[PDB]
Amino acid sequence: ASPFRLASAGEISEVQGILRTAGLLGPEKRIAYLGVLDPARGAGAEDRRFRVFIHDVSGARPQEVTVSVTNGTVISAVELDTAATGELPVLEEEFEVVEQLLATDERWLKALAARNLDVSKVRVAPLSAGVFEYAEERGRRILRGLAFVQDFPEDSAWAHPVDGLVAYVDVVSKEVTRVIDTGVFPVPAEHGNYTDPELTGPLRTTQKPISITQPEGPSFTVTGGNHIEWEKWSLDVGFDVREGVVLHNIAFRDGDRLRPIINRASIAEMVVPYGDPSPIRSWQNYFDTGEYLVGQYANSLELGCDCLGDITYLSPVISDAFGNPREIRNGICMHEEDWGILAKHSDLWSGINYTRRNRRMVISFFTTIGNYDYGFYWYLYLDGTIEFEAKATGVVFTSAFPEGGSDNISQLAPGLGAPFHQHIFSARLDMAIDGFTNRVEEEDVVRQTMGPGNERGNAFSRKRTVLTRESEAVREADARTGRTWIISNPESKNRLNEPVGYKLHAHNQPTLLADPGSSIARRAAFATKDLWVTRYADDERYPTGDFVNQHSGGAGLPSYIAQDRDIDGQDIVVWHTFGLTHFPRVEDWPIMPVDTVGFKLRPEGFFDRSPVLDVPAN
Amino acid sequence: ASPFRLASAGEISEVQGILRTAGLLGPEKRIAYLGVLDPARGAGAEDRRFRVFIHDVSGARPQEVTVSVTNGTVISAVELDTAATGELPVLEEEFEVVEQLLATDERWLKALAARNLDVSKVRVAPLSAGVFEYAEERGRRILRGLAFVQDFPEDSAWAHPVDGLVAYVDVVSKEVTRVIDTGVFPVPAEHGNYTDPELTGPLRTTQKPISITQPEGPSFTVTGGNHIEWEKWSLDVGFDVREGVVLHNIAFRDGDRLRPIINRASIAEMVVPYGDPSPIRSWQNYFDTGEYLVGQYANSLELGCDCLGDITYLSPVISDAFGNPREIRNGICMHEEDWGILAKHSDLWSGINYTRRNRRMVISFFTTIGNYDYGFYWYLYLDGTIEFEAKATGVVFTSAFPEGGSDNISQLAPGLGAPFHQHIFSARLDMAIDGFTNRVEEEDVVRQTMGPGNERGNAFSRKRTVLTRESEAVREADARTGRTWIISNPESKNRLNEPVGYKLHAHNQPTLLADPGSSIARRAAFATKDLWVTRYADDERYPTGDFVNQHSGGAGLPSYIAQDRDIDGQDIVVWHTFGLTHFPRVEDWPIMPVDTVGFKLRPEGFFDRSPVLDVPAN
Ligand SMILES: [Cu+2]
Ligand SMILES: [Cu+2]
Ligand code: NA
Ligand code: NA
Repeated sequence: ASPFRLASAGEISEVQGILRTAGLLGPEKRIAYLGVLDPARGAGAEDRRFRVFIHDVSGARPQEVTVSVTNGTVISAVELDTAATGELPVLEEEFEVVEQLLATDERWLKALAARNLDVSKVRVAPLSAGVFEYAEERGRRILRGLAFVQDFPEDSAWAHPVDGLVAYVDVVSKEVTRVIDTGVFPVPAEHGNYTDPELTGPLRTTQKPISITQPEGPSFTVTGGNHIEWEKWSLDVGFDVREGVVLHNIAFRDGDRLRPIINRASIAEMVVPYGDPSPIRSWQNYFDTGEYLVGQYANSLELGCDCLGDITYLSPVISDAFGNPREIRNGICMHEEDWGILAKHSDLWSGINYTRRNRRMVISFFTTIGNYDYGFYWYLYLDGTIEFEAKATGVVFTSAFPEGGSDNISQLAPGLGAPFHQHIFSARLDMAIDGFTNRVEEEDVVRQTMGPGNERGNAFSRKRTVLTRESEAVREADARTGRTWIISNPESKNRLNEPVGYKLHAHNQPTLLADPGSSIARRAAFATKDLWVTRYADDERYPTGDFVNQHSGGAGLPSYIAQDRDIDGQDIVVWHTFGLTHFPRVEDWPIMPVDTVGFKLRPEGFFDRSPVLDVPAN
Repeated sequence: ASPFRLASAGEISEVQGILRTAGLLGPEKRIAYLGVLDPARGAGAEDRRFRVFIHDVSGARPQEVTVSVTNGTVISAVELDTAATGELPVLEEEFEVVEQLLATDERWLKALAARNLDVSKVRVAPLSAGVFEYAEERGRRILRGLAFVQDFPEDSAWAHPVDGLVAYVDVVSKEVTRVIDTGVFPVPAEHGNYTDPELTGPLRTTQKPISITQPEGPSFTVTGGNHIEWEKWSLDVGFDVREGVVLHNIAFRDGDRLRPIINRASIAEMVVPYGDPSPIRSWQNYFDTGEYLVGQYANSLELGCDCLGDITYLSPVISDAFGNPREIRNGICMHEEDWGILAKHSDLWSGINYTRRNRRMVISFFTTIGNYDYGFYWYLYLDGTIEFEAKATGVVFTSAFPEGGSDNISQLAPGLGAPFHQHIFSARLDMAIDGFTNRVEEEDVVRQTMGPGNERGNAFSRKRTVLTRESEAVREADARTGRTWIISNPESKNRLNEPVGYKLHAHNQPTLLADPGSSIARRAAFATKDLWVTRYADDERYPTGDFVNQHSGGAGLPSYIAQDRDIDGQDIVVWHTFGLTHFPRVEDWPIMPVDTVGFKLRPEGFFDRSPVLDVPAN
């Protein structure tokens, strides 16, 4: 029975039972985070452990707690000084509180009355507060509110932002701390109702069906709930409330032996920094993963439209605020799809014409964080390639469009603006290239001068620089010189006596644009550089640390690498920053078509020849 | 009847008839190139014209000839000084000549005898000669030969390169001009026969079928032979023996009006420079498009494995060496395919959950140039996006692997090497954004310093620089600052009073690595920079000029832009360089899995809101 299996409803209840029995889950206690821990290095006696962050609604300090569900014990339980180490993740029950409190606040009511807005119609987005100049906030759970008018129950409030107005609220003490009204801006009037026949026009009747079926079922097998076997690949599909879909034990069956490639793959953080210097939004940065927990808002995916073809679903189970299990029904899609030509050659000399088709295994989920929706897709290809893709859609976050324009906002509709922002991901790749003794090299293309040894000036080459210690493993992209990073195992050689390896190909999109002195440059330090390599430690899980909410700099990647540990042939972890810089366009409105970003890794001398020679003709 | 329709078998015969009748196609004459010309600006009285390059096997000078097939006349016919303006494209009948001549040459036979190679088993690759230090070559049709051993009729000769040996041959006079033997290298012995059960092992039985059907047929219509209508898109699919699939009249039906986007889209050149400084290969650069004509080697694509699903094929017709028509049966695939989620949002406030699926129209062909095979794919998406993708596969070009290694060659198998090289494309995009009055801006992300106006240091912006004249329109990539280029129409404004536009997103791969003083840097000047913009002229068709074969610098892009013409609101042409830098890997051997490169253009304020609001639920 696999120690990487998904959490069951029964294990969550049992964690609830253990915490209760131990006096840790009283009626004022709320579970802000609950996840199964990964087995320790060299673990394979089953010991299923769970980590829990417990919040207290009476204002008592929260606790970080580690439970062992196999033995029914509490391993550890420590009280957190949230002013030092960070507030716990935002709770779903707090979302509604910001609006609720504000409705009876004289300063808010006065703001709304000045704009002739009915309070019953004003929705309020509960946004993370971050850390800025407000000393009273240190140690308190604050959310900031931005207002959107909803004309009727099924109206898109995003069409009607209320600019010039923002409020700060304490969700534990249930007080409004501040209401800032910098002045009235017109509230945009056009609606953004993309199911309304008057905006859509008559729907298209021209789309004929595309049917994708597998009459013998899929080529992959699921065993033990979440262990996948597919075209030589094997892995375990995990799910965590914070990270979402996590991949464990990525390995490839090369002949007789199962060869490990990646021990653990996840999206360990994502940040959405806004680039509008208005005080109404200049504080706005979302850590969807770290502050909000993208996994808990995973959608239930419907058949025939979210995932198309012969789909196998997992329904991962998470804890609600009280420790009861709730299943995200059909939260994870798994299927295989055709991927065009894999390899082809029509040889004149031999007379042999050869064509083989490609395919990929797809493991995905989709999450919704207020106006934003994100699809997270992992792909495994026949040829050994591993890819991640993020798909960004939803409704763009809106503001007023100033009269006379803006260098930091674009116009979507009359008076309607969309502040510039980025969406930036950190992929945490706990490498295991033919096992754990790994090293990373930076590879650049090398141009050569015409002269002795190169008289026609056609030569070009490449170079590789080993990253030997964490202090020299914070790297930036260089698209111009074709920079990639190769993860190799210096003690496992292919038949040509070269170290086996995988090469990471980035998209070389811009990294974090904020000024390096900014609060966000410190809280999202990871996002300022494209590639980090650390020595593995079981407590270095996120590039932003364990508690991101209103937590200043001081944890996460920059503190991990300060240890300057040896990474030249050790158990190492690759953290790749990648993101989209979004200047919104009128085509993004009223609902945004998908835009994508990602990366991939391809074998680099890993195999002894092509690993797809045994793929049959179609 | 459409003036952009494909050439018919009858038109080619009739060109043959006109040339014959006019005394231009005698029995010593050979057609090296024949294609239909595009209508002139403002043409829509039908005048189908054809351009022809006629070679003479008796050593007489070739002719460039323009014929009008509608009227049955010769419009023009001029004699070429090939030493000045370039040799004609390599003829298919010349491929075999290099081996044939060399078989009875004492210097070649002596080279082969020194290596104990049987001449009956030595295949010779007829490679373009380019232009280097050999004065006798100027004005003569030369090919260079590199030798590969084929052990039996169905062996892969590429496995057995004969290094240290190269020969130069005149295919008109039928003489061997030179044989260079720099010394024996071991001939690699392992075979590269990817259909041999001993190399493949038992074939996989694990792949279950994927069936892609359309029970009502496809959503696109074909009329007039090659006019496509699909989900608001309309275009004409052309085919030229040099460029292959060319797209004409790309337009989008936005409500009532058919809005042009791109007038003509093609791959106007592709170059494959080799980076091994050995004199055996340092001359090696292939212009697949310009020297060899990729269209004439287009494969016949088989159903259920080259193109999968409900496919509509075109079978374009080309001229053979004598002016007879030959059809490339099923040479062009056209189909539509699913492309995941198009847009999605689950709104808390409204309670509305919304999901729409994407799809794309695919127009492709596949060509084979000796060891290389390339797939050329154009995609049209529901949301207005236009994409090109090149898929590179085939067998890698081989050499010996030196003992003691190499900075310019990688090892694939014992003693077997693969010289470093690039594959670089030029896409020629004759822009028509809402018509022909267009302009191009370079857009960079702009970082802002924390200070007055930006006290939190979160602001970021962008800037756009109009490229006003050809002298300032030769641009390079800058991935770090998110550089793109926007093609706009300054006189067509969207509802927000902004110029309509499309944004070109490049991959920012390395451009030509050869030393700027190199012969290849001059012949492939286009490849040294990522983006060029020229004022349209009907005679500026290729970035390398009309005659690339053994033609030095002096034509193509650098000479076009010297005219320094106005491109600020004019009929303009975008030439985008993009390519792959290939350091071959053991996984590429014995047959290479597909690797991809490309680009795309997305609407940028072109539409008044999302153009896919009328897409129905699934
Ligand atoms: Cu965005
Ligand atoms: Cu290549
Ligand atoms: Na590791
Ligand atoms: Na144009």
